[PDB]
Amino acid sequence: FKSRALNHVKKVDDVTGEKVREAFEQFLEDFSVQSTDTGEVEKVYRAQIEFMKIYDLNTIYIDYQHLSMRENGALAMAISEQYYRFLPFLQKGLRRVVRKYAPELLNTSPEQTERVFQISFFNLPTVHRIRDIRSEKIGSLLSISGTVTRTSEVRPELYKASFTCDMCRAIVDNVEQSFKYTEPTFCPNPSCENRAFWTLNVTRSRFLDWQKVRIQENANEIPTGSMPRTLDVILRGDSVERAKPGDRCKFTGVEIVVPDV
Amino acid sequence: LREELTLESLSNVKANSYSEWITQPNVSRTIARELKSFLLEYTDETGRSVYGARIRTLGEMNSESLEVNYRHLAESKAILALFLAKCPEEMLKIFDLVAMEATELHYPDYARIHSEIHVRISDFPTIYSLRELRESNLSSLVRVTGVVTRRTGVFPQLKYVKTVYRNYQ
Amino acid sequence: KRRPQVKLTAEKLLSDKGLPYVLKNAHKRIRISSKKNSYDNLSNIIQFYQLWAHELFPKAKFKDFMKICQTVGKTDPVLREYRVSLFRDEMG
Amino acid sequence: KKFFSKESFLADFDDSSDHNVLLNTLRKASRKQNPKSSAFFESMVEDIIE
Amino acid sequence: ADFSLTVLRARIALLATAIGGPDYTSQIDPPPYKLGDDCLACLKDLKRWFKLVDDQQKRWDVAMAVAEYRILTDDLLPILIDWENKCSLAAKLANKAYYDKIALNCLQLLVLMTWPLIVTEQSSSNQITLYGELKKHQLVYKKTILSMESGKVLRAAIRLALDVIKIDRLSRTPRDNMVLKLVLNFFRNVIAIEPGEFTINTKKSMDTLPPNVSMDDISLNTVISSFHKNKVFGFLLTLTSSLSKEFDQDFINIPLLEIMFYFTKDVNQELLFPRTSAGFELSKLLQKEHQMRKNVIKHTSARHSRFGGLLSIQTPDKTRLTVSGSQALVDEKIALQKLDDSKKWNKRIIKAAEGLPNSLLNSQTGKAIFFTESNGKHFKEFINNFIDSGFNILLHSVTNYFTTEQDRMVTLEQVEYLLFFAWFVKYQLLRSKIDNSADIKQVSEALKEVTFILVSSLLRSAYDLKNWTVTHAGMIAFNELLNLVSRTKAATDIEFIVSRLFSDERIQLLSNLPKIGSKYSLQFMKSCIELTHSVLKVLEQYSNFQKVQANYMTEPVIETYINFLERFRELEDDSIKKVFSFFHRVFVQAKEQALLFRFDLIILLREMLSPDGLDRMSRSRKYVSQFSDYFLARLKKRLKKSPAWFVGLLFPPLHNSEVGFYQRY
DNA sequence: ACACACTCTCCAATTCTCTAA
Ligand SMILES: [Zn+2]
Repeated sequence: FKSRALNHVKKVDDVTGEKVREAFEQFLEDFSVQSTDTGEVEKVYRAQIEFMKIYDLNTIYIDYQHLSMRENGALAMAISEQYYRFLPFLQKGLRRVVRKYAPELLNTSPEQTERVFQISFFNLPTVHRIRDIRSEKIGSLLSISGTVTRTSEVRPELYKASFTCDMCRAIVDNVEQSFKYTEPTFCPNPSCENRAFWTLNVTRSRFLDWQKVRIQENANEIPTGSMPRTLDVILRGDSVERAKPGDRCKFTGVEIVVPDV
Repeated sequence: LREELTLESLSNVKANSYSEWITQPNVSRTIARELKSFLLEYTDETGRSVYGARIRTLGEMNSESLEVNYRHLAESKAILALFLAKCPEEMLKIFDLVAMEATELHYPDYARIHSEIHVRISDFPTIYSLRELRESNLSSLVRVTGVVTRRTGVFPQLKYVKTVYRNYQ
Repeated sequence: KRRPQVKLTAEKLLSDKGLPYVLKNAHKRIRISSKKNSYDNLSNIIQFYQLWAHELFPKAKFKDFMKICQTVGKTDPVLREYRVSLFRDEMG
Repeated sequence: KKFFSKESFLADFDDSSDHNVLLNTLRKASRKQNPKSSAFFESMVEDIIE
Repeated sequence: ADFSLTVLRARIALLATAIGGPDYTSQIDPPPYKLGDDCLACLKDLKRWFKLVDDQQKRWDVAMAVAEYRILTDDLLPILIDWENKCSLAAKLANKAYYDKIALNCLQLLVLMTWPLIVTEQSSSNQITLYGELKKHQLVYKKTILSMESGKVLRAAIRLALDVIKIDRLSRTPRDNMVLKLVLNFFRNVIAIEPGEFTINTKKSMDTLPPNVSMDDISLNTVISSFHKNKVFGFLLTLTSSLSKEFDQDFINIPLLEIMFYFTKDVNQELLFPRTSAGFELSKLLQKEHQMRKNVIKHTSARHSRFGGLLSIQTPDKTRLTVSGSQALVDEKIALQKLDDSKKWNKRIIKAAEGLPNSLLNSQTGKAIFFTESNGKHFKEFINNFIDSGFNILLHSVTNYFTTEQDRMVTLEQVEYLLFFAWFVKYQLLRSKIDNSADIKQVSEALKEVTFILVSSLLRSAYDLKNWTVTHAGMIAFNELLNLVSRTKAATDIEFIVSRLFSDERIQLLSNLPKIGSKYSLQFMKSCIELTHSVLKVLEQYSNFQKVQANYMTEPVIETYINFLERFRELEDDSIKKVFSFFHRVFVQAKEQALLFRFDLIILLREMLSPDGLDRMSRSRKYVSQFSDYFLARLKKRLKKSPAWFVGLLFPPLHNSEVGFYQRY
């Protein structure tokens, strides 16, 4: 048979991502703020990791002011202006530290799947209105405020998929989805060519919690002779059902662009 | 094939997941034997085997559903209760195929009355409203309460894909 | 049959439309100056050859024109006869 | 220049110096846990007797 | 049949439970494992299932069965670790033979399962079917072995070695020596397992880490940490250094070569010497990113994509073309480039190495592997002590082996030898370049005559049979020998060695080499260039020279040099300096100007010198512009003296006797 | 029946190899 290896497979690599990864690593290691009461180094974020280990949490909170003063602010600029590019590298950076100091947190008896950590930020410099969202800011890190008007029920979102062939006993794993439901391109076993009749293995695949909420501008802020605009916001993970209709809330994240699926 | 496991041998899940461990032949045969041994043997404090009495009344009413209390199944052979909580869709298949043997021990040729029996679980010891359900609950057994808002009419549905049907609503 | 393919060939080069045009005009076309940069003058040399290459045979990219010309230039004897004729004219 | 001899290494090798509730409940119970079936057949036979 | 297959699998499972099990009386939650009986027969029969059945049928099915029932992770490691910890405590205090027997027979299975995988056109269809999946399972093996109690099973293996270090060589039976070979054969496999290579059948033109495995589990960095904590580096260092004194050299030294190859492979030496720092260089890199962003902006229109008008460009002879877009209105260079870019065709293209895991030979090595601070210093300490202690004695033994065994060689051992030589010689040269505490005498065994003959012979035989991978590796090694010679002459027998290194036969070979490089991958041509630079420089400092240099200068070498140079976007700053050194040599010194008057060079200088390519402030632009000025000056002179060269510039030079001499000059 | 998406097939364009002047 005409077996052949992918000799040419060696990939292109982004140097900025790795340097950001292993600088954020150092920030997590040794931010080294002194105690609230004394001149003694406390290392608050390692303590927060220990806290998460104690209570089996899955999210970590970071102060933007702490990141601003680190290493002349270049890292904070890179995270702020290109969040969408650098978010995977930050995850890779945090995984190594949690492995180093609290390997019990890496897993969620049979084998246990990995924990999907979440990084969170707060205390950003300024808050924008819904009226200030503009396409030049796509992919950046922002904060927004408004009044909630609707909320959706919690739904499961497919995060990573795994499929098995009908015509032969073969399995495909770790397929990536993005915005539309996506399926493999070939049968991996070369003894079979069937592309049809895949089935999604619900056990092996992994899901996420997902909620839609809708907001409108604060009444006291509306300009002269105008009427309030609205926006749709996505909530995921441990923050679903936190919002309530009729309440006033403040959000933070990144604005994105959604296709016509 | 021939050899069987002990109940202590099932304490260690040896495959990568529960469902891939229940579905193996020797493990499945061991579970079937243990469930049959539980159903024929459980007692009140007064003796007075409850499930022998319930199988007796199953035929008296020409019925189709046997009812099993979860607390009884948890009081002895606890690992089976754990597996039932984790993988109901497999465990109930095995349990139904055991229940038919138990009923035919009382009433031979009950297959001519009904071809298949369903096990109903009762007193599951944890409860959710419709708020607390999350993606982690998928394929797990749950207990829920509420008000029934709307009801469709009854229809038949094709059972297998010679033909057989079942009711649906 | 399907339509046969069209190619660059030595007949096109030896045509009056072809290579003689360059030798008839190249002395007047290109002009170097010390008064402009190396990049400037280097960019100037390729203009005439690019436009001539397009006028001769619009099929393919410019690099492909050169690397196609290499093969027929090395192989064909009639083209080599024409080239030794040129350098004999200079030996005259 | 170093040498890293055998005898030093032999000497130095040795001398150097809520389902959360229910899961625990069921695991501990599992670790802790024909005449026996006679009650079943007695319930069967009582139909003959009564 | 399928039922026979599953019968054997069930037999393996029943053997995977007869082995024993932990104790349920213990009240210790959980205890360790506890031991069964018939276990000698169980381990022996499992060994027979591998050797007497699977090898004889060439299956890998048995390995699939043991992977299904997880024998390694579940039973073998706790058995060995319990033996190790029991004997360890007994040593702290300061039928037992049967315990030791079970230890030995568990380690042998550990070596067997993790044995690396080879696929050929003679492997069975069963093995070809099973290759991809057993790779996943062996990755799981590597992770698990390095993980348990922070890798404590590795201490058992060296204790088994210590039992055979114990008493005098004069007593040591062959079966005794097999243990000392086995313990190092283990470490070679643990280092060698790495992420898989994707392979498919070429029937139609159209990641493999399992869910439980990640990169940080599998990286070399993890292996350095795991080895240091579990006391391996001392064992290797003390074993290699005292190798000369009557450890029977035959059993140890080739596996001990394979280890040093198997974690030198993916390191650049500059990464081990430094030459807030991370954040500083990150900020500088962000400046570079801003420059690239600026480059994109300079080709970006102000007004939107549907605002655009239309442009018409008229040639001489009054013929007209059409192009769209707003920037085309103003920039004729962009219009000319955009006009040709629309055309569809590209000429399809021709393509050298297979059968060897990834290494310098077939990968772009401008991509480091990354270390903790402790790991960096520990690895530096290990190889520094290795060089100061073990390098000369190891190379003398292994080189005086291979001279007596060259005919019987296999490709692995050749490539291993040639890439062990090169790495350690180069590293010592750089370290002594940096600091005076180091010295060059530590690596001086490479120069003595036998090793020089052997490297020469490998390169010779590889070139003659057209085996190009060994030719590449021999090229790299011979480069480092010449560099080391140029070091020592800058300080008797070395000139004798030079004179024998540059007999006319070798000049014929070394002159032949760059010419064939035009066809091959990028790494081959780079090796040719660097070797050529060193070769010519050494013969420059010999004072013959005019004979040798004229041997090099001709068309096919220049073809290789231009073909290599046009991929400059992937290359280093240094290689372009080397190339333009050669072009200076050809053009100015030798005055063989006629070679470079060829059109595809004139395109390259436009591409490389434009605002497109080489940075405005990189050191390359100095060389490039200073070259191009003189080039166009001499070209102006030549073209006005003889107008025939306008047609000459397209084609190769003309080899006719009567006109060619005046053509070239 | 009228634009599309996808599959199948044959034929000649191209490069590689061997031989002799
Ligand atoms: Zn298939």
